[PDB]
Amino acid sequence: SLQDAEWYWGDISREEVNEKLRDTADGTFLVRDASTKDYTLTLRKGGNNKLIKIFHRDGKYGFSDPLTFSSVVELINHYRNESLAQYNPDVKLLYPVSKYQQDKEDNIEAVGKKLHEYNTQFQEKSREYDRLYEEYTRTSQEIQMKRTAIEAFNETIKIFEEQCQTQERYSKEYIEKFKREGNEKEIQRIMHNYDKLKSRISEIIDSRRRLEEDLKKQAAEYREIDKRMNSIKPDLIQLRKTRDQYLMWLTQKGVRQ
Amino acid sequence: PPRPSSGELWGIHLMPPRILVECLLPNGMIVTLECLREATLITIKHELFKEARKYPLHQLLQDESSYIFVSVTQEAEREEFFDETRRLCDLRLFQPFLKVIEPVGNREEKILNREIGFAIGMPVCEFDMVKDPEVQDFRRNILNVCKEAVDLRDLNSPHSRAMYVYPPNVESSPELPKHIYNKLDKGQIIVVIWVIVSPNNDKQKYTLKINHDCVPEQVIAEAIRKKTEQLKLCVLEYQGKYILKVCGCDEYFLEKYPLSQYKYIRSCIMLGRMPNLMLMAKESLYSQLPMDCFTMPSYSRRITKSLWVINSALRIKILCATYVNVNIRDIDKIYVRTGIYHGGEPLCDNVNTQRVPCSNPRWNEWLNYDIYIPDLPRAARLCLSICSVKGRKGAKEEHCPLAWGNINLFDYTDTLVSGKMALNLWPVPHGLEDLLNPIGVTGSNPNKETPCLELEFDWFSSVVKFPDMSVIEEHANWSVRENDKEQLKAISTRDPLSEITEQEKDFLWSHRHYCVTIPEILPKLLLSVKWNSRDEVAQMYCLVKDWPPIKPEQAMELLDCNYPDPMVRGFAVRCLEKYLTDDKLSQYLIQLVQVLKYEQYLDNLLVRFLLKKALTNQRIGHFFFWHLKSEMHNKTVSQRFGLLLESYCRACGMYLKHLNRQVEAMEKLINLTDILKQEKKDETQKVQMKFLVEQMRRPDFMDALQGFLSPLNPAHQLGNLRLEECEIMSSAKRPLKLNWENPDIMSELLFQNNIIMFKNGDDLRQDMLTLQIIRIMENIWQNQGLDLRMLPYGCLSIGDCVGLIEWVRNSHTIMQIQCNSHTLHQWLKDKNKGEIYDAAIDLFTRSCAGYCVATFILGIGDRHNSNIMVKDDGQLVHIDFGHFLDHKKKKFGYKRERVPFVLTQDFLIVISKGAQECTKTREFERFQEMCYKAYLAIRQHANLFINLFSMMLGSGMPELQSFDDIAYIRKTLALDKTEQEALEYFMKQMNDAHHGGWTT
Ligand SMILES: C[C@@H](CN(C)C)S(=O)(=O)c1ccc(-c2cnc(N)c(C(=O)Nc3ccccc3)n2)cc1
Repeated sequence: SLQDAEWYWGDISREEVNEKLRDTADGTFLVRDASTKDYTLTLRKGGNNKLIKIFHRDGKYGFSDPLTFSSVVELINHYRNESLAQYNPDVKLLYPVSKYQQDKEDNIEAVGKKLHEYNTQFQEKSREYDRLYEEYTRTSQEIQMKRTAIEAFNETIKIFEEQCQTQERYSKEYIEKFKREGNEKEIQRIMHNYDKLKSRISEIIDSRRRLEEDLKKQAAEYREIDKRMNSIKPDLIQLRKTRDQYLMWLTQKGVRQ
Repeated sequence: PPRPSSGELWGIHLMPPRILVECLLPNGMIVTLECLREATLITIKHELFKEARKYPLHQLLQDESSYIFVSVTQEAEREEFFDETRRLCDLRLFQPFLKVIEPVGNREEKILNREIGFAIGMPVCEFDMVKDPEVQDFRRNILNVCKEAVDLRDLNSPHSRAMYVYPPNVESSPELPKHIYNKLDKGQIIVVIWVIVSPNNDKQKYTLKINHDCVPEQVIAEAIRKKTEQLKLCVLEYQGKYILKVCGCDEYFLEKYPLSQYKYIRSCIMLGRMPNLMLMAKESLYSQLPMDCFTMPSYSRRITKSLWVINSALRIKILCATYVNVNIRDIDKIYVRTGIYHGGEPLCDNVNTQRVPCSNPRWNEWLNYDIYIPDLPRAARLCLSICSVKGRKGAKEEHCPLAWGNINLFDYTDTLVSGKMALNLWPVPHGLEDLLNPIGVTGSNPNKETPCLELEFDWFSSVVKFPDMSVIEEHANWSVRENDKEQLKAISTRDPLSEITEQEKDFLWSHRHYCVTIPEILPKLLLSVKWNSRDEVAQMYCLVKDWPPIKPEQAMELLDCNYPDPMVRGFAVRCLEKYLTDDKLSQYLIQLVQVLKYEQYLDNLLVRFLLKKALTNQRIGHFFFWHLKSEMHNKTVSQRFGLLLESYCRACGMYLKHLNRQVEAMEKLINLTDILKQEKKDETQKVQMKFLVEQMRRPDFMDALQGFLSPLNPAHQLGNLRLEECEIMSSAKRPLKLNWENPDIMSELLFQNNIIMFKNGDDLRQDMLTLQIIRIMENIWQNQGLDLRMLPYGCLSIGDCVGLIEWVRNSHTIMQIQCNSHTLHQWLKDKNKGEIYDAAIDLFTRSCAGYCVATFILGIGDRHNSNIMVKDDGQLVHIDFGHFLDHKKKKFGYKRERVPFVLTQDFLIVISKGAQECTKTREFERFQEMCYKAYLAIRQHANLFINLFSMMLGSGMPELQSFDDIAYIRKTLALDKTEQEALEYFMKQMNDAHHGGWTT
């Protein structure tokens, strides 16, 4: 029967099927109730999920006329060995998605209790992740700022160092011109201004060196947040899928409309 | 790069009253000058050269007049300051220093490049440094669009220039909907032509009862005919001496459109308002219009085997990765998952490398793809990522992507990619769980402090190139019931996201030639093509070549992430070129800007089409500028958007100066809100406001924050900032309510005060999209004969979590009104006393049905007494739409389509005019009917809504990352169901929420 059939998933959604068939090999299949109300066979081929309708007319089944098969099971089983290579060129129906392979916790109260625990652990981890993400984006933004300010310091330093070259160029002639004219006061004035300039360059060089240092430290903490993020992410998906399974079981076992 | 902070200096938000500035003289000397923070550079230069006499070698300095200042800005640029009338606090300096230099080079060019780089918020000179030939070719080649536009803007120089600056604010159809027509007395309107008559200011009202089909000059004619058969020639001449303008704003009726077709008129007919127009001379407008010129830039003035010949399968070599950021005491191995895609579809089964340890990321492995190289279609891409595999618990291994990147298998010049390649990988976009990111941008991460991956593309003893259209055309010729007519019509009408069976694909492909009768089927048929086959693609090209054009609303679908083929997208652009109105372009601009992200190359027909229109229409140009400006911070699009904005700013004419005024007003507001968020977060509202006004009272602040155009509406002028009516709200992220005077002469007839909320801290992109969809929903209804009047106030995102929200005047939240279940009906009873009570109730019921259908369909964030508000008017307004679609599915795995807006007892009482059995009244029957109509209307236009959502998947919006998020709209509209089933569905939804009442 196509009720006892493992590959048959009844009232499942295309969105749900896509998850069930994501990153699977060709031949992977599952049957379901059409996105109406008449069944749909979904099959993985060339990285895609090909939807193949299961036509029915006067108790006869097939993909195209003539309708040769008597049941949906006889239809699946035939192509489970015979292969779809002949009907429109291309694989078989090799790897079924079993509705039985994945885990029935005895009682309604048992499932209810476990779901409550999962749902709780989920909200806990969710918050931990969103918090780590807040710091991930804040650190990433702050590093980027720092990187632009090192670029600005570099250009600042370039201007000031050119300023020394300008003093060196001009003053060399005038220091000679003042030593002869015996004007030592003005020589001391040229020297005081150059000293003034290089002391500033030293402050600007240390302002950058301090910023380059905060940047090494922040690039380091960015690397840790990322490391941490890459560990929470997979657990959080699994923990969310486990929860979502207990929520579905609860619905399936209970009174339905 | 863009400026790190909003401050007057690096690490200083605001400069103290006086500040020391290092002045680097050209004689080598350094002068420490005490400068007042708002001193213009003219003064600073003057006071510095005075002081320069005290220092040695003053003999070497030329006249102060021979120089200008240069300094390092926050953007790390060496900017030269030619506009010496600029103040010191407005320079954006990194440190307080100024270098004295004599101006060299092109003053004219240098100045424009400063103005462009300021509007962009990035120094233009950064694009000159980009080695990439595509980047350079794009800058040069795009200038033809810039030339095309400025040249067209000067034919009939006085008029054509005005048609650019003040375009006609017209609807797409002159044909009035029958419900609008019945508002007119015997098919004619009563307009009020106001005129300011020289010598004295005063007014005067020429109340006219004219036909609504009247062209503005016919309205101008009948205006004369009343104010004065012998002088019919006097009017036949002087009608070209005056133009019509809307009272209270800069909206002009320049083109020959029927009066009712103008949006200001069309609205006035509907809301039973009197259209107040102002008559002014053409001469008094064409004189204000300046001579905008396009100059060619510095950069513009400076300096084989076929693919179908290669007889081999595609292969790519993965050499190595630099590093990954992962704990070894958590993950087991790392590998490179790769895939060959055509949009979002793998062309072949994805190929992983071998599993290596994170400490040793070296593969030097050749990946083999089940794709014959001639079969590779033009838009073929390589999507790849570095994932972390760990199977510590159970048989199931947990794969987690660490970094991704995508490469176009063909360069911008149809060249197949060859040899070694270094690719800097991107971070995983939050919420993306999939191992590959095919919606992702192509190209290397510009930040080189990210994992680099070394790739090796095959060499074929020559340059491999994609075949010419003549070769592909040839191959296509080489490659070659009434129940079938019904099935084809059936497929063509189904939504863009519904299932196509392999049987329906084979059917559509086998009947490819008949399709041409029903052109609306092109997307379903395009999904029936095998893109991993050159034979079917070749045939497809010849069919699309001579494919009849489809409606723009249908053409847009061919521009999303599912249709990457250049011939497909080219067809799409041509439909829009021929049939897309400027109204519809302005309407769907968010999406049109957004889809530029999905385009393979910088230079394409879409970028050209949009840019052309932005330079042809100043309204389109204004939002085109802002939509791109608001994403400049996003390193995934900054270069594309920077280059496009650059070409826009060169050719937008005078509007650059106006745009700069808005940008500078915004940056001051960003600085002000940044102070209150950090430095003064732990402060009291009374002390926070004292700081707020003190800062706004400043000369520099007033100069920048007064007299500019509202970025929410460029037709809205923002005059003097009325500081007294400016308020920091006591709510979420403490927004700034700002009040401006409307400088318009007859501002009294529209609004004298323009209020705009300034939010810094929250992302508004999602709110912005919800109000656009709501605007689009109202039109669907208005044109279908429904007066379901909602109030979609303006919301614009102006940057990274920064934006503007139009303030809603005369509105109060339900909670505020409840200050008993009759309190609400009583509030509206007191606010609307007498005869006008019936109109307020009709308005509340109409806005209720609108917001009920609109909220339910979109799945908007749960409503409450703070989320909902009412205007004195009777008008209902919803505020805050931070969530939409199945936003609750990840937090709580409940598969439930919910009713966000459940009409409470208070709501039904108001609709029922104070009756007791509210759900039994004739007034509630009329309400349900409105909803059932509204719902079916949107469900009729479902494809339009699905495509609009589809066009946004690459945006980065939390609630819109996959087609499976769009599946929510497919449930609320029950597309898989029938019209009778969906209506029956909606009814049960409304019944379960309200607990009975919704009768069939
Ligand atoms: C009468 C007021 C009380 N006064 C006496 C102080 S009240 O409290 O009834 C009131 C509050 C807010 C508004 C208003 C007007 N226009 C708007 N666009 C918005 C809006 O979108 N806000 C928003 C908020 C959060 C997220 C997103 C958007 N909010 C109007 C009235």
